[PDB]
Amino acid sequence: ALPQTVRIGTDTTYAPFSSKDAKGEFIGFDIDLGNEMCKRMQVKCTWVASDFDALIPSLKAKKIDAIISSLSITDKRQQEIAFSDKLYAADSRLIAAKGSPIQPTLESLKGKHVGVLQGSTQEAYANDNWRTKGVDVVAYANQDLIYSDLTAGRLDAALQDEVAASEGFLKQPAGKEYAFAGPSVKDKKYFGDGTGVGLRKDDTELKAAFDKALTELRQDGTYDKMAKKYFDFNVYGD
Ligand SMILES: N[C@@H](Cc1c[nH]c[nH+]1)C(=O)O
Repeated sequence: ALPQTVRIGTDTTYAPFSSKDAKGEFIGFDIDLGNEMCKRMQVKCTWVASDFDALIPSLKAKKIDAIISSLSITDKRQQEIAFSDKLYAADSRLIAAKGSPIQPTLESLKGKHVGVLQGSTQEAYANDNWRTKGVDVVAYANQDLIYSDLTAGRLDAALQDEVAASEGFLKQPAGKEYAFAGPSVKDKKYFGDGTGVGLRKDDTELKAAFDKALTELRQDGTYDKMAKKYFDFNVYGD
Protein backbone atom coordinates (compact mmCIF):
# COMPACT_ATOMS: atom_id res chain seq x y z
CA ALA A 1 0.00 0.00 0.00
CA LEU A 2 2.58 2.62 -0.99
CA PRO A 3 0.86 5.96 -1.87
CA GLN A 4 0.46 6.69 -5.57
CA THR A 5 2.03 10.17 -5.16
CA VAL A 6 4.80 10.67 -2.58
CA ARG A 7 5.31 14.39 -1.72
CA ILE A 8 8.96 15.04 -0.86
CA GLY A 9 9.91 18.20 1.04
CA THR A 10 13.29 19.77 0.48
CA ASP A 11 14.83 23.13 1.24
CA THR A 12 16.16 24.32 -2.04
CA THR A 13 18.88 26.59 -0.63
CA TYR A 14 21.62 23.99 -0.14
CA ALA A 15 23.63 23.57 -3.31
CA PRO A 16 24.94 21.04 -4.46
CA PHE A 17 22.35 18.90 -2.76
CA SER A 18 19.10 20.79 -3.30
CA SER A 19 18.73 24.09 -5.16
CA LYS A 20 16.76 25.74 -8.00
CA ASP A 21 18.19 26.47 -11.44
CA ALA A 22 17.57 29.66 -13.42
CA LYS A 23 14.04 28.70 -14.45
CA GLY A 24 13.07 27.54 -10.92
CA GLU A 25 13.63 23.83 -11.61
CA PHE A 26 14.78 21.80 -8.49
CA ILE A 27 18.34 20.43 -9.15
CA GLY A 28 21.06 18.71 -7.10
CA PHE A 29 22.27 15.36 -5.81
CA ASP A 30 19.25 15.01 -3.40
CA ILE A 31 16.81 15.56 -6.24
CA ASP A 32 18.64 13.04 -8.44
CA LEU A 33 18.70 10.39 -5.72
CA GLY A 34 15.03 10.97 -4.88
CA ASN A 35 13.87 10.84 -8.53
CA GLU A 36 15.95 7.76 -9.16
CA MET A 37 14.53 6.05 -6.04
CA CYS A 38 10.93 7.04 -6.91
CA LYS A 39 11.48 5.54 -10.31
CA ARG A 40 12.56 2.19 -8.85
CA MET A 41 9.71 2.26 -6.25
CA GLN A 42 7.24 2.73 -9.16
CA VAL A 43 5.40 5.72 -7.48
CA LYS A 44 4.96 9.34 -8.58
CA CYS A 45 6.85 11.89 -6.52
CA THR A 46 6.18 15.61 -6.12
CA TRP A 47 8.88 18.02 -4.80
CA VAL A 48 7.65 20.68 -2.37
CA ALA A 49 9.99 23.54 -1.27
CA SER A 50 9.99 24.45 2.39
CA ASP A 51 12.23 26.22 4.84
CA PHE A 52 14.38 23.66 6.58
CA ASP A 53 12.89 24.08 10.09
CA ALA A 54 9.38 23.49 8.80
CA LEU A 55 10.23 20.14 7.17
CA ILE A 56 9.84 17.79 10.16
CA PRO A 57 6.70 19.75 11.34
CA SER A 58 5.22 19.30 7.85
CA LEU A 59 6.10 15.59 7.79
CA LYS A 60 4.25 14.93 11.07
CA ALA A 61 1.40 17.20 9.91
CA LYS A 62 1.12 14.94 6.78
CA LYS A 63 1.69 17.85 4.43
CA ILE A 64 4.57 15.86 2.94
CA ASP A 65 5.50 12.14 2.99
CA ALA A 66 9.27 12.21 2.89
CA ILE A 67 12.11 14.66 3.48
CA ILE A 68 15.19 14.68 1.23
CA SER A 69 17.15 17.69 2.35
CA SER A 70 20.63 16.55 3.65
CA LEU A 71 18.78 15.50 6.80
CA SER A 72 21.34 14.06 9.26
CA ILE A 73 20.30 10.82 11.08
CA THR A 74 20.67 11.81 14.76
CA ASP A 75 19.55 10.21 17.93
CA LYS A 76 17.31 13.18 18.64
CA ARG A 77 15.45 13.17 15.31
CA GLN A 78 15.08 9.37 15.63
CA GLN A 79 12.90 9.86 18.70
CA GLU A 80 10.42 11.71 16.42
CA ILE A 81 10.74 10.29 12.90
CA ALA A 82 12.21 7.34 10.99
CA PHE A 83 14.99 7.38 8.38
CA SER A 84 16.02 5.32 5.47
CA ASP A 85 19.61 3.98 5.43
CA LYS A 86 22.38 6.43 4.83
CA LEU A 87 22.28 8.35 1.54
CA TYR A 88 25.73 10.04 2.04
CA ALA A 89 27.90 11.29 4.84
CA ALA A 90 27.95 14.88 6.17
CA ASP A 91 30.60 16.47 8.44
CA SER A 92 30.36 20.07 9.67
CA ARG A 93 33.06 22.72 9.19
CA LEU A 94 33.44 26.46 9.73
CA ILE A 95 34.13 28.95 6.95
CA ALA A 96 35.48 32.46 7.42
CA ALA A 97 37.58 34.99 5.46
CA LYS A 98 40.75 33.66 3.89
CA GLY A 99 43.55 34.17 6.33
CA SER A 100 41.13 34.25 9.26
CA PRO A 101 42.78 33.37 12.60
CA ILE A 102 39.37 31.82 13.56
CA GLN A 103 39.13 28.26 14.77
CA PRO A 104 36.02 26.30 15.94
CA THR A 105 36.77 26.96 19.67
CA LEU A 106 35.14 29.18 22.23
CA GLU A 107 38.38 30.94 22.82
CA SER A 108 38.57 31.97 19.16
CA LEU A 109 34.86 32.71 18.74
CA LYS A 110 34.00 34.69 21.88
CA GLY A 111 32.29 37.91 20.69
CA LYS A 112 32.36 36.80 16.96
CA HIS A 113 29.17 36.56 14.83
CA VAL A 114 28.48 32.99 13.69
CA GLY A 115 25.65 32.06 11.35
CA VAL A 116 23.87 28.72 11.50
CA LEU A 117 20.77 27.45 9.76
CA GLN A 118 17.72 27.46 12.01
CA GLY A 119 16.70 23.98 12.75
CA SER A 120 19.93 22.21 11.81
CA THR A 121 22.23 20.09 13.93
CA GLN A 122 24.68 23.03 13.70
CA GLU A 123 22.22 25.43 15.34
CA ALA A 124 21.74 22.89 18.22
CA TYR A 125 25.46 22.47 18.64
CA ALA A 126 26.40 26.15 18.48
CA ASN A 127 23.46 27.14 20.74
CA ASP A 128 24.57 24.81 23.44
CA ASN A 129 28.30 25.20 23.22
CA TRP A 130 28.89 28.68 21.91
CA ARG A 131 25.72 30.85 22.35
CA THR A 132 25.57 30.09 26.12
CA LYS A 133 29.17 31.19 26.59
CA GLY A 134 28.70 34.47 24.76
CA VAL A 135 29.51 33.76 21.09
CA ASP A 136 26.96 35.65 19.06
CA VAL A 137 25.20 32.76 17.23
CA VAL A 138 22.63 33.97 14.67
CA ALA A 139 20.08 31.56 13.30
CA TYR A 140 18.96 32.09 9.72
CA ALA A 141 15.88 30.90 7.82
CA ASN A 142 17.97 29.57 4.92
CA GLN A 143 21.59 29.06 4.01
CA ASP A 144 21.72 31.61 1.19
CA LEU A 145 21.12 34.46 3.67
CA ILE A 146 24.11 33.14 5.62
CA TYR A 147 26.48 33.24 2.67
CA SER A 148 25.26 36.80 1.74
CA ASP A 149 25.65 38.10 5.30
CA LEU A 150 29.09 36.60 5.38
CA THR A 151 30.17 38.27 2.16
CA ALA A 152 28.48 41.44 3.49
CA GLY A 153 30.73 41.21 6.58
CA ARG A 154 27.81 40.94 9.03
CA LEU A 155 28.97 37.45 10.03
CA ASP A 156 32.53 36.51 10.90
CA ALA A 157 32.03 32.75 10.35
CA ALA A 158 29.34 30.21 9.38
CA LEU A 159 28.89 26.59 10.40
CA GLN A 160 27.18 24.12 8.01
CA ASP A 161 27.88 20.86 6.21
CA GLU A 162 31.31 20.79 4.73
CA VAL A 163 30.49 19.66 1.14
CA ALA A 164 27.69 22.22 0.85
CA ALA A 165 30.10 25.01 1.94
CA SER A 166 32.80 23.75 -0.43
CA GLU A 167 30.85 23.00 -3.60
CA GLY A 168 28.03 25.45 -2.88
CA PHE A 169 30.02 28.57 -1.94
CA LEU A 170 33.86 28.28 -1.70
CA LYS A 171 34.24 27.01 -5.28
CA GLN A 172 31.74 29.65 -6.55
CA PRO A 173 32.73 33.28 -7.64
CA ALA A 174 31.30 34.52 -4.35
CA GLY A 175 33.39 32.27 -2.09
CA LYS A 176 36.88 33.07 -3.53
CA GLU A 177 37.96 35.25 -0.62
CA TYR A 178 36.73 32.71 1.95
CA ALA A 179 37.99 29.37 3.22
CA PHE A 180 37.51 26.62 5.82
CA ALA A 181 38.55 27.83 9.23
CA GLY A 182 39.96 24.91 11.29
CA PRO A 183 39.14 21.19 10.73
CA SER A 184 35.78 19.53 10.64
CA VAL A 185 33.95 19.78 13.93
CA LYS A 186 33.16 16.23 15.07
CA ASP A 187 30.50 15.54 17.68
CA LYS A 188 28.57 12.24 17.44
CA LYS A 189 25.88 13.40 19.85
CA TYR A 190 25.12 16.45 17.64
CA PHE A 191 25.82 15.68 14.03
CA GLY A 192 24.47 12.13 13.67
CA ASP A 193 25.61 9.62 11.11
CA GLY A 194 25.18 10.60 7.49
CA THR A 195 21.89 11.82 5.97
CA GLY A 196 18.81 9.84 5.06
CA VAL A 197 15.25 10.22 3.82
CA GLY A 198 13.19 11.38 6.86
CA LEU A 199 9.82 9.53 7.22
CA ARG A 200 6.88 9.13 9.59
CA LYS A 201 7.58 6.33 12.10
CA ASP A 202 4.44 4.52 11.16
CA ASP A 203 5.26 4.52 7.41
CA THR A 204 7.13 1.24 7.53
CA GLU A 205 6.26 0.09 4.02
CA LEU A 206 7.49 3.37 2.47
CA LYS A 207 10.71 3.02 4.44
CA ALA A 208 11.19 -0.50 3.08
CA ALA A 209 10.61 0.73 -0.43
CA PHE A 210 13.14 3.62 -0.30
CA ASP A 211 15.74 1.33 1.35
CA LYS A 212 15.29 -1.34 -1.30
CA ALA A 213 15.52 1.15 -4.22
CA LEU A 214 18.63 2.64 -2.58
CA THR A 215 20.30 -0.79 -2.25
CA GLU A 216 19.47 -1.48 -5.88
CA LEU A 217 20.81 1.83 -7.37
CA ARG A 218 23.99 1.51 -5.30
CA GLN A 219 24.41 -2.10 -6.39
CA ASP A 220 24.20 -1.47 -10.12
CA GLY A 221 26.66 1.47 -10.36
CA THR A 222 23.99 4.22 -10.62
CA TYR A 223 24.92 5.93 -7.30
CA ASP A 224 28.51 6.31 -8.53
CA LYS A 225 27.42 7.54 -12.00
CA MET A 226 25.16 10.06 -10.31
CA ALA A 227 27.72 11.24 -7.71
CA LYS A 228 30.48 11.67 -10.29
CA LYS A 229 28.29 14.44 -11.77
CA TYR A 230 29.00 16.43 -8.60
CA PHE A 231 31.88 15.05 -6.61
CA ASP A 232 35.40 13.80 -7.22
CA PHE A 233 35.67 12.29 -3.74
CA ASN A 234 33.77 9.49 -2.00
CA VAL A 235 30.67 11.36 -0.85
CA TYR A 236 29.01 8.24 0.63
CA GLY A 237 31.70 7.59 3.16
CA ASP A 238 31.93 4.36 5.12
N1 LIG B 1 22.84 18.08 7.95
C1 LIG B 1 22.50 19.18 8.77
C2 LIG B 1 22.48 20.50 7.97
C3 LIG B 1 21.48 20.79 6.84
C4 LIG B 1 20.73 19.93 6.11
N2 LIG B 1 20.04 20.65 5.26
C5 LIG B 1 20.32 21.89 5.41
N3 LIG B 1 21.18 22.00 6.38
C6 LIG B 1 21.12 18.81 9.31
O1 LIG B 1 20.54 17.77 8.95
O2 LIG B 1 20.64 19.58 10.12
